[PDB]
Amino acid sequence: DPDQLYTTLKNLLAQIKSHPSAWPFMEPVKKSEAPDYYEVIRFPIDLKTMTERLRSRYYVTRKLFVADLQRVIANCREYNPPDSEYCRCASALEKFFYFKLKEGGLIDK
Ligand SMILES: CN1C[C@H](Nc2cnn(C)c(=O)c2Br)C[C@H](c2ccccc2)C1
Repeated sequence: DPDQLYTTLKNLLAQIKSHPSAWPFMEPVKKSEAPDYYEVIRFPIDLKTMTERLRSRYYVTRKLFVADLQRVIANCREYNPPDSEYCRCASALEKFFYFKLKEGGLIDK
């Protein structure tokens, strides 16, 4: 059901982008912030790119969406110190989006 999938993902992403811990991940990492980021992290992803992918019908499966979302967090944990503000935000956002994924029946409760 592509129409159910699209609206469900749109509604989920709107909530994720509204969370206070989403701020580090709203737009792509800039080279000024981390000059080697795009050599280290080979599949960079952020919530603006995910919005763009959603709206162009890239997410033809739930799993494609969940893979990008989980990679926002995984990239952050690979690049940044494990005890850092970005990693704290990643963990907070992760906790929230798993609650929402469960609420939406998009993973097992
Ligand atoms: C585009 N850029 C991404 C930053 N997030 C970053 C930066 N560098 N690295 C290495 C990261 O992992 C993340 Br997440 C957060 C920043 C910002 C966002 C809001 C307010 C102040 C700063 C806006």
